[PDB]
Amino acid sequence: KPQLQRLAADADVDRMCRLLEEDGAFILKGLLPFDVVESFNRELDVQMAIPPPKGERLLADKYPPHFKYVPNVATTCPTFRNTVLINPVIHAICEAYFQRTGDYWLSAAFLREIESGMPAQPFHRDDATHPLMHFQPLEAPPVSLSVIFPLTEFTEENGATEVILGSHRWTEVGTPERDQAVLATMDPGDVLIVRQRVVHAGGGNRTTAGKPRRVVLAYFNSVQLTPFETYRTMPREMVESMTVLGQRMLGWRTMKPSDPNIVGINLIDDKRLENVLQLKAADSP
Amino acid sequence: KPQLQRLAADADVDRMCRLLEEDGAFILKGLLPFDVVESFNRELDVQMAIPPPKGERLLADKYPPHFKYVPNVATTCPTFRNTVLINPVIHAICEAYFQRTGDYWLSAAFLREIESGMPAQPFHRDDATHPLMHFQPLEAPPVSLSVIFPLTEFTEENGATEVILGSHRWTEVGTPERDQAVLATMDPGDVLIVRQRVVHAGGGNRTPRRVVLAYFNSVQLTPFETYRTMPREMVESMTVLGQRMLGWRTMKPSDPNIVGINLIDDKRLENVLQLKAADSP
Ligand SMILES: [Fe+2]
Ligand SMILES: [Fe+2]
Repeated sequence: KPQLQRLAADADVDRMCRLLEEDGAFILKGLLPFDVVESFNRELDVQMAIPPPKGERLLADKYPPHFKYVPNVATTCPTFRNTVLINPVIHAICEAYFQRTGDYWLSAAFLREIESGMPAQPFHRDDATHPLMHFQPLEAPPVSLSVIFPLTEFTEENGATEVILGSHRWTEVGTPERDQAVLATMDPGDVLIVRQRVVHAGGGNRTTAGKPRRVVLAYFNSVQLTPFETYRTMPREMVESMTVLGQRMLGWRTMKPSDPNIVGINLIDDKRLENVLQLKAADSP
Repeated sequence: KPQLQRLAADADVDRMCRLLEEDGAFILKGLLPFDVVESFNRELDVQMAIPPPKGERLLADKYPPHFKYVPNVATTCPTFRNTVLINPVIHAICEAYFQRTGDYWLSAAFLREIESGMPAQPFHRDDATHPLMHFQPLEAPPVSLSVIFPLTEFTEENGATEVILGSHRWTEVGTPERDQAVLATMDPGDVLIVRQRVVHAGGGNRTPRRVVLAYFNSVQLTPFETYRTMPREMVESMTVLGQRMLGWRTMKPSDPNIVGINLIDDKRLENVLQLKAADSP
């Protein structure tokens, strides 16, 4: 039974892109160093500790009271914003993956903790946030990529992600059996990369009175697709402390879908947003 | 040869929907009163009279200079911002048209002025700005509507929009003959509504001709023009509907998106901003 391929972080990017086309997913081993993972985890500890907001919680109010979720970690976790978000290997993968569609940016990056006693999810595709994706044919340029960061170990017992290899080629999800999937068992520092249309399920957490399984999910989408999370209320000084790449990911610059769009997107006064704003960056004059 | 159907501005919206389904386009007669057209034209004149810019012009630099252009007219034309953008008939059409797709907003609205002596555009579908639309099948919920506001007369001579009726059902555009199209001859204040996938062409101007093109898209699609640099006092002078159109509020794609889009801190954008509107504090 074929398993998810595990590649070294410094492996060939064309190999990675071909695995996405064939299997639909793969794992990078030891992409993030321990100190970066540990730093990010402390920042996420802090956000987990903040008690539930008083009024409306748009996503959280739609799920049961046990739902553990922290949105838009880019705005509250410097290690994500300044280091993880701009990881060169992730962007090498994105550049290759999105060659046909053009520029991409961050639609969302958020935290989940899955506590002991949670059942596995049903098999599904991530095509709900932008429902138009449901009607995109297989042969169309991909518009979404999932980048999944385990922040605790992912094990068979605690709900390692279940992925059905090659299932992006299926017409529909159908009703597959659990033994058709393989597990994304991983350690902190690893990353799981999942192609659009791949059938998968969150593994829940079958441990008894154990610690929660922690994960950060980042969705990189074609700039044609509206970000779920809008980073437009971030302080200007915080945004100007990021690199150009980081700013581009968070929607603060004009971007370019592929031809036949020959102009761009996210612009105003027929000029680039960053020029209208006179936006500085950490790595630009 | 069947022509574009002309409806009264107070016609039933279900009749308008049937025409978009069958023909792919129709014309509303006298939607905007003379005084609205006049004030909008006066505002556009002011922008056209201001000296040209010292730097790159992203869209304008892609066309020959007989193509005249005022971008994102909502930022400079109060009549568009306060009256045209929130027209109840246009929004009745949009609400019906996008019932399978969810919320919609303004991707772009800009002036095109075509000087005399220009030939017509090639036939095309409006699927270039968001190329993913090219791969969306006919059966999918529509994600874009083209709304065309003539600000001068559209005649057979001066480049009335050329529209091929029923062409949304075509698998591909190819290279059509001009005689397949019919003309959207119109007076200022009329509006031409064109469904996604309908093959059409700008008529150029073979005598300037003035038109404002507005593209209302599913909120799933990133606006071409971003209105995020609008002064807060300008934003708060608009109605809630206007603010929603210009990207200043959280919006709702169709279920299975049960949450929304364009939000932060799991809250509505307008709540995080504490945004007032003309018709809601
Ligand atoms: Fe999922
Ligand atoms: Fe067009």
